[PDB]
Amino acid sequence: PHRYKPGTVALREIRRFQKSTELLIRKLPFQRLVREIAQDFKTDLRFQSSAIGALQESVEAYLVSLFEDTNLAAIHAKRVTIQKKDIKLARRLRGER
Amino acid sequence: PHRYKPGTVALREIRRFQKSTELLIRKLPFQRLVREIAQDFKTDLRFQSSAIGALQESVEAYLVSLFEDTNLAAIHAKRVTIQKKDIKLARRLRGER
Amino acid sequence: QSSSARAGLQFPVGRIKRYLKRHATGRTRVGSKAAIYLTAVLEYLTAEVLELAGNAAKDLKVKRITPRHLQLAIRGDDELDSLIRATIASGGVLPHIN
Amino acid sequence: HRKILRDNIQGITKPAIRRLARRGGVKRISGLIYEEVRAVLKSFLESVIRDSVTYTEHAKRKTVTSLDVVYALKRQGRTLYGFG
Amino acid sequence: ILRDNIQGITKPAIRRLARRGGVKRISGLIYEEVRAVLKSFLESVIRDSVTYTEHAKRKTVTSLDVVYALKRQGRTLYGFG
Amino acid sequence: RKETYSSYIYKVLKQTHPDTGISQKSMSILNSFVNDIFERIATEASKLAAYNKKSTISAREIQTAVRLILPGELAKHAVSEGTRAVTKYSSST
Amino acid sequence: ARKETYSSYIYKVLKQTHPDTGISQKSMSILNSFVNDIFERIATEASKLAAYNKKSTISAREIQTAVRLILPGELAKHAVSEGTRAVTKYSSSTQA
DNA sequence: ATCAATATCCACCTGCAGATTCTACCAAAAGTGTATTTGGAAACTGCTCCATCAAAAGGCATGTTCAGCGGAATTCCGCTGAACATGCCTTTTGATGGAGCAGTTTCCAAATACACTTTTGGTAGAATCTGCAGGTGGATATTGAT
DNA sequence: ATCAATATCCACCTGCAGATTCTACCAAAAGTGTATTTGGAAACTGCTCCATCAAAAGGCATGTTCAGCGGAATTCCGCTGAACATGCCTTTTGATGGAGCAGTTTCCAAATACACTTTTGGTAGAATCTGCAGGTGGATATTGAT
Repeated sequence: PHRYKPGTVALREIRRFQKSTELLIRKLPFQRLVREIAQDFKTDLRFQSSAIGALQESVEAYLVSLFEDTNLAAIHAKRVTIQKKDIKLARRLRGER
Repeated sequence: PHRYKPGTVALREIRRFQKSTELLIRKLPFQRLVREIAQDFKTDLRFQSSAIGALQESVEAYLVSLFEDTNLAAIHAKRVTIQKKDIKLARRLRGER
Repeated sequence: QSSSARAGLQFPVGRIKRYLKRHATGRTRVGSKAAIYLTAVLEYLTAEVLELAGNAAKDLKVKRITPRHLQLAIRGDDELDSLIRATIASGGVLPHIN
Repeated sequence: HRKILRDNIQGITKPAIRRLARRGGVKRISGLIYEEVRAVLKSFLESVIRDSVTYTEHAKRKTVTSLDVVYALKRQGRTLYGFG
Repeated sequence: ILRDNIQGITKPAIRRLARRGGVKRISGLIYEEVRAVLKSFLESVIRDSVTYTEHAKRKTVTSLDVVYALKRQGRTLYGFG
Repeated sequence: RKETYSSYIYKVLKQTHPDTGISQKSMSILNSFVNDIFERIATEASKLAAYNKKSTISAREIQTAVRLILPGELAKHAVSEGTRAVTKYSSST
Repeated sequence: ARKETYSSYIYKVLKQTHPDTGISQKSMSILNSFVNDIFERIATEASKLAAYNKKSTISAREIQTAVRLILPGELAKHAVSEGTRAVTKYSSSTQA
């Protein structure tokens, strides 16, 4: 059988996301979760649907900013994975509370 | 002449300066600095003392911010010196320009 | 009779009337909500300047000098996110280490 | 009627977080990036829903638009483009 | 007089100026990149300094105008005039 | 115009504990934050009451301004005395 | 059922810069959001520095200053070149 | 387990500039008091765009399974804190001095609020024609135990 | 060095929904006489503050050595993440109701703008403690060598 290295999912999945800019996170569970975090401050809110699209690509943009900086902060320290000190230094340098 | 171990004397000089709040760079050095960087790209113009004092205040505050979080980025890599790759990773996490 | 006292509390309202007029956009602004700009400025300046009483045992010094107010504005984590990129003239840093 | 609905807060999961995570670029993951990407999407999304729906309610309005959340994203300083 | 000299060779002040925050043992070669980063920051603040001065139409500089510029670049060194 | 706030700063520091003193130079710091967060709440109040295109600026938009920028704890007790003092103007006729 | 829109002038200037291409609706919305927020920040600092100069009316020198201080140097030299060129053209308001 | 010149802290005295608290003082917004007009607020009511039901496929999960590799670890030199010594570049204190600027007045381009009307610019249908998504076919480079 | 097995690249065929001229239309408007009133342009100038500028002196920066100690090359050796069948669940879309939003019309109430009169909140200054910076000084921790 044909088989090639665990860990060499890298470059083919690199192009496999990179050609397409469709929204990564699956939609209506994400609707459920934003509905649930919103639902416990004030009543009877709805969403407009393109507002869900807006907050969806907002979390997409902020997450890709997050682990792009943890990616190069991981390679800052001769390291091949990301781990918890990497994301914690990202959340040091974030500047936003 | 008895002077013991280096390195924790670095710590008492650490606390020595950051107790104090003296304007830490030297005056006519920044004077000639800011003239001879201003006069070239736009022509001969004149300064005022409080304005130039405030602008090296800006210079001090910005660069002390960048080297303290440069220190945090350096001690990410389990290491106690300060080296250049820490600095440019600090500049890049700080919003490249 | 007097507008700060017909209001009652201790900020002036008559200048922030026209200081809002100085800055406004909407071609119309109300003549009765000076009563909240003074409340805003009362609350935020007291909610910084009363904390300056925490100088006492750490300074035993009677005026509120320029490093010292930031030297206690830092540990107000509820405060530092209101002067975020803002920074002092000659203020110092709250010290710490590794 | 009461709309009692509990956790979807883990609801996007290890393939979902790894597909967003490699979409950002990183190609080697460690076995506990569950909970921190959890907590940080908690933080960011409660910030945006707080400011957005609070001044949506300022608009006398109990029903959110999209222009309110994009004005909140620019209010936060992360101005999204192109939904109006 | 107006002649160009090199104040980029500022002073080695960073071996006390990095002694403002918790810089441990230093190990050097930072002098040239601390030189580069502070020259970038000073040129960034000084071009909009002179920008308001040509909008000031008088050939001095001043402090209220420098704090106008200083917050409009975002790096608002607060509180001097 | 020559116009400051530092006297009202001094009256405030007296209606604290009156034992301390306003220092020589921090009152400029106090002036600079009172006018800059004054101006930025004025900016956001301007355009937030401009998005519903209502002509004046008034009570509802100001309490939503002074909640929608300043963070949680001081915001909610801030708006508590905001409502307090604005009733306290209307406390008399 | 009544809305000011930006897209019309946008597509005519797109077809005149480059001749032969097509557009798309969400891309129409991203560049009209771009044009109104770049107007938004030039306008805000235009009012701000026509306030702090203690001068009373908005002026072309003031907004040439404004466009210099907001956008970086490459499009600074561009935008000032056609700022002066546009004011040369509309200033030249003759019978012919 | 023990020593001790350096460093810091706690206390005293002084001088010095400076806060501050006046009192004047003055002068110029500001509270009062008119009336006008028009926006804020509420009633209502059609008409979306929200909300909830139910049917079938793809990504999800998950144990199995296997290896780059993380952290530790040992060592090995080079490079930097550190201490000292000295030039040197400040450093301040007057001192000059002079030339742009804040204020000043004037005076006129011109902005604005009128009425006022031919156009364009927005919307909305529509239709259409075509550009792209997807399907699928099929050459073509890369490669992994051999 | 090497073929299948992907993997990807083109690439042609076809659907299929959608941008895009096209009409229109229409309704609110951008350009227009215009009177006029004011703030921008621009001369005059007191005048201060800002650039030089030297001399005593003095911290302190700059070169020196130097010597441990920590960055880093290398090992290795346990171990914890990646592929991968292989089930399966929750989706992914498609089709039904209704609270509740534009948008209306209409009323009244607060804010504009006018004159008013003063008083309070801006300076000048001044003087006087006076706090406090800066010294001294007397006592008290301190960590490498032994």
